[PDB]
Amino acid sequence: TDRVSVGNLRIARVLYDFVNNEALPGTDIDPDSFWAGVDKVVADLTPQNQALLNARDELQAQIDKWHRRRIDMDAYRQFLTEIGYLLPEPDDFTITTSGVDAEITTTAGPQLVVPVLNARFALNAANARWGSLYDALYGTDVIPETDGAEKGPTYNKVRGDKVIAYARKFLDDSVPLSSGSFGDATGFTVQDGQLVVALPDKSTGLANPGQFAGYTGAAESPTSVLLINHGLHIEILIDPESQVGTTDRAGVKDVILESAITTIMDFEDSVAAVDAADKVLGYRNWLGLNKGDLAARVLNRDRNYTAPGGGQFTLPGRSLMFVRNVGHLMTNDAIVDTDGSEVFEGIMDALFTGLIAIHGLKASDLINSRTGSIYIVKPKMHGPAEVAFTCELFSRVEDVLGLPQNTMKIGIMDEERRTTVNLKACIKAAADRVVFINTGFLDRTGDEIHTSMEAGPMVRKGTMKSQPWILAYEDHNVDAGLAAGFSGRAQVGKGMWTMTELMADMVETKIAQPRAGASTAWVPSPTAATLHALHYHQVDVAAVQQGLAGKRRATIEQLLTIPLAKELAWAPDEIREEVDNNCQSILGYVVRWVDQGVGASKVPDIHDVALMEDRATLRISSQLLANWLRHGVITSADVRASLERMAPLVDRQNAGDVAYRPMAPNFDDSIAFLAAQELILSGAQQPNGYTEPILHRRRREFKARAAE
Ligand SMILES: Cc1ccc(F)c(C(=O)CC(=O)C(=O)O)c1Cl
Ligand SMILES: [Mg+2]
Ligand SMILES: [Mg+2]
Ligand SMILES: [Mg+2]
Repeated sequence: TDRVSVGNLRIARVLYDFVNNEALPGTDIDPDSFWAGVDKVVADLTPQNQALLNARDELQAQIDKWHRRRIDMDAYRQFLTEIGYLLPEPDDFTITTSGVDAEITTTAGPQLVVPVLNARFALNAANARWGSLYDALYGTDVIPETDGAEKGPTYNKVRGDKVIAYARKFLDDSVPLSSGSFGDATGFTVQDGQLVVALPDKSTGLANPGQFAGYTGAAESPTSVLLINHGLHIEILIDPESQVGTTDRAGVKDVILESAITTIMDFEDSVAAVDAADKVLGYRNWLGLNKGDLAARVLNRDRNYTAPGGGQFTLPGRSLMFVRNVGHLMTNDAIVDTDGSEVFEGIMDALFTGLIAIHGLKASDLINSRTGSIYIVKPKMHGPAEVAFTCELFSRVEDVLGLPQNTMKIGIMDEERRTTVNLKACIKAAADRVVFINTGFLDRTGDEIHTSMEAGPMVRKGTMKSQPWILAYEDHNVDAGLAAGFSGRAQVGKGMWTMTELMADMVETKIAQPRAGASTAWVPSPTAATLHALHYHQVDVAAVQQGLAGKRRATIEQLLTIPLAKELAWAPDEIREEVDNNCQSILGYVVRWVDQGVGASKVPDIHDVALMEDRATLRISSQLLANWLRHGVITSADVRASLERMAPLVDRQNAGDVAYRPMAPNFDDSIAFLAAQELILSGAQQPNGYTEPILHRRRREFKARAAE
């Protein structure tokens, strides 16, 4: 084999080399010490990791059995308490996490999430700290393409005028003038450290002069004006000779928004990595990001400004980077033990993404965390014992890397039921590591379906978004964060907007999240980060949070309200739509996962809306159908017929891609098609409804076949 023996471990050579040749150089960690550390940490922690998965299994078994005889909430709740699922609430406390950067403790704004395996996308995400508001308005449906204002091959001035007026209005609302409207500005100057805006008849300053943050060029004719509102920067670019500037009353070329404040470079649900070669591609991108030399094009430099009073200063040109490790479940043959057993991938991720993140603590030839923290999102944890395990894992990794204890900070996904109901105790277990909690509502829906699989038929996938359990889950998450002192200390975050082309709807709708006191929320693209930033200028999240302090808005009974469908909820046409819709989203995602190793794709649904799909959306679609099949809402022939009906549609959607292999008409010769079918027909048997076991197995099967 092409493997390296270190103690009880046999490491894939490609990984061994990457680490020694790329990762370690620059850290002052002795490769021998490092690799002995890995060996020791894997040996020491594997048994507990396994004991934690066995616990999940024991609890799920008891819940399945409970439902199988034959809904009284008192009885159910007492049952969960007995089996140790629902634990006592601990006493009130405040988190003590220290050494966290401002982007996290203080600044409320969008949080962008991107697959680390795609270098181009990850570079765009890192650079998304700043984004053009004009581009985001012009290029999306936020400005409707009504008669006259449609996008063409060239610049539509009528449309550009609409974009300009939208932004003027945004300016009036965020940084108001003492008198008049930005809409009437004829120019800008800096006089005695204050911003002066020329109107046709008079001149005026800002209603709040402190919102003036700096400028570029000469004070007497600046090339830009930097402002600030709710801790977020806005930069007005001034160039009267530019395409847009020429048409503007004040020569304004663009409005730039501080957009993606933080970014999550994702190793988990948005990527497909099933072996060492895949993991190294990812690790190598994460490395390039932390050393600042990743190029595919390049990472942006910081931005230079002149303070209003006079001095020179700099603002970060890049988003503060988190890394999302995989969770406690999967193994990966990147490392196997002497018996040939695969090593836990979560343990590996901590060691390797942690090692790599050390580079982001030093200057590149610039520094991710100026305060000396490494920020790791840990997904899919079930309850506070699993949180304590991750804390212990990070502690041992810190020892191996020779980092101070508590350098490795954790972002907690609240996306499993047993975490939701024990949320306070989960935060407590990580009281000195936590830098965010976040409602991963898609995985959480998946877990909701799977946990109560045996209870009865669930409501339709779309209906889930408005069910009592989920509304209480969202409020409870904010309540718990605030009560543990998150305000000024840690992010309270909410979930992803998946409809990538429906920006007008996002701008209208997603404002609900900061209005709920979330200091951040997930977006799938730089464009959507710039647009979601608008919401943070409209809502003073700090003030919302202080207004919510000490409120308890969700009860345990609400949280435990199982989304069962009522008697006779659906007509045959409604059931057919749901099945077609779920099969098409599943097929669309899985075919690119299994055949091309693409972990995140835009897949248009049955209504032709483009959805950004990843494993969590897959978990829902597959679990929901598995539930309907388990309870006789639909037959196995309904499932089959639907898969066979949507497959050619999916083939058509991919008809370009040179690397695409049609699934139709020889379905059963397609490894991707069979993966899709297995996800549904075996869904009920997957641990907590997880999709990884099947995706990994089939993706590996496909690679192996391609090599013959
Ligand atoms: C890029 C992307 C697209 C869709 C998603 F659902 C996600 C999440 O990964 C969601 C999530 O954790 C949760 O809701 O469970 C991503 Cl990143
Ligand atoms: Mg998730
Ligand atoms: Mg305000
Ligand atoms: Mg089971």
